[PDB]
Amino acid sequence: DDKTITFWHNASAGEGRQYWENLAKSFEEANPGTKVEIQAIQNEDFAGKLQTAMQDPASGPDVFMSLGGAKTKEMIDAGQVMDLTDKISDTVKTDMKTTLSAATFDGKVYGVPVSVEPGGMWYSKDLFKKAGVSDVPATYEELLADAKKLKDSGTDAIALGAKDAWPAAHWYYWLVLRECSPEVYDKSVQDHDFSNACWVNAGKKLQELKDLKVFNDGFLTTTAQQGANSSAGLLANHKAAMELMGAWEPGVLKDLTPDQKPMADLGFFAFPEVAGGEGEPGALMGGVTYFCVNPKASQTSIDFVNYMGEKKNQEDYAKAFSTIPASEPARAVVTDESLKQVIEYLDKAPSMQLWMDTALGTNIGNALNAAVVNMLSGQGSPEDIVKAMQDAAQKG
Ligand SMILES: OC[C@@H]1O[C@@H](O[C@H]2[C@H](O[C@@H]3CO[C@@H](O[C@@H]4CO[C@@H](O)[C@H](O)[C@H]4O)[C@H](O)[C@H]3O)OC[C@@H](O)[C@@H]2O)[C@H](O)[C@H]1O
Repeated sequence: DDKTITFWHNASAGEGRQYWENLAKSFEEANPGTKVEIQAIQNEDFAGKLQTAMQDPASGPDVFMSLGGAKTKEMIDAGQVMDLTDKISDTVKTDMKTTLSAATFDGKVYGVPVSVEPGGMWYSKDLFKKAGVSDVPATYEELLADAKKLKDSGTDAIALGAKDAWPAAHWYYWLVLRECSPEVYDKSVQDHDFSNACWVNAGKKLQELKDLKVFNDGFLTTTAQQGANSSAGLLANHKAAMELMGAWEPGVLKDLTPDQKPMADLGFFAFPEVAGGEGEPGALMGGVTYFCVNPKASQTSIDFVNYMGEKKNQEDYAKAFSTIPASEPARAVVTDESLKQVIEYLDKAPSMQLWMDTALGTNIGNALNAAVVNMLSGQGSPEDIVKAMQDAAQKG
């Protein structure tokens, strides 16, 4: 059946999970005969099942969340993603111009975005004040100093979902972005060249954080978003002072609070500048969530991804996920004070890089993320991290 489509997403939080249910039925009532069969998938399994299912597109999902960056390009090159350049709506083209560049490859659009989520530090304002930190750290040393004060204050300074690998790696990403010059960074991503001292230095700076032992005790067995004891859950329940995460954070937090309501004292501050770093000041790194269409899918799928781009639907998305919607007009409904900061910093930032692992691809990304965890477990060095990236890069 054409008008029956298979829809894959990663919304495991209650409110966002329900948004998709309500969106599907809304699309089903406006387009009688259509049927959207939804599959909710935990984020850490998403890349695995998508790549596994799409090696035979005939029996894969019709509409699915993209993996992003080079990971999207891997699927595009493999013939697993449909060109939507001449298929996206005038609404999507107009309202979502800036986020559309993240789904644009070789001058061709391969998805409809729904949110833009820059990275940064999310923290408890109350835990900070309870440690004598009345001002956000502007530099990396200040951040280390503040973590010391939090540790003395009895609380774990930094929640880290190291079992999922990438949340730990995010500290390495940001440090590389801050240490390496914009060109060294660009060419390193484009050419997979990690020979510059940038990459070791960033690993060394991160090793210093590790040696302070200011993480939550079970960080190696802690996931990012699963349960009250996840790194996000620790922040939500004030068991930890902060964590380094994408702007999906407030929506994840409001799912893990004891009342499942928005975290009352959530604040945001950009990743600190690094003294002696050649990185461009104020350089953003983040994500852009968009949805792709199976090359073997019907027009019904196309009508569905464009339906997401609708301003009303984008706003309900912003409310349900407590995030920044991809649609510019839809951003008018954002009320979370920490998010309105991020939107402000978004409009006046020079660049926004994608996540480092998603920008380097599956092979390099997974190698890098694992290597960081190895170094953090004491079973690795900053040099091993770079060695791991170079090793995986041989495959492509
Ligand atoms: O390739 C897909 C997937 O991404 C990899 O993790 C990423 C990471 O993905 C983000 C993580 O968290 C998600 O936030 C969700 C938002 O709304 C809630 O309903 C929900 O339950 C949360 O899971 C988010 O949407 C993803 O974009 O982002 C940064 C990367 O460094 C990292 O690779 C996983 O390995 C892979 O399975």
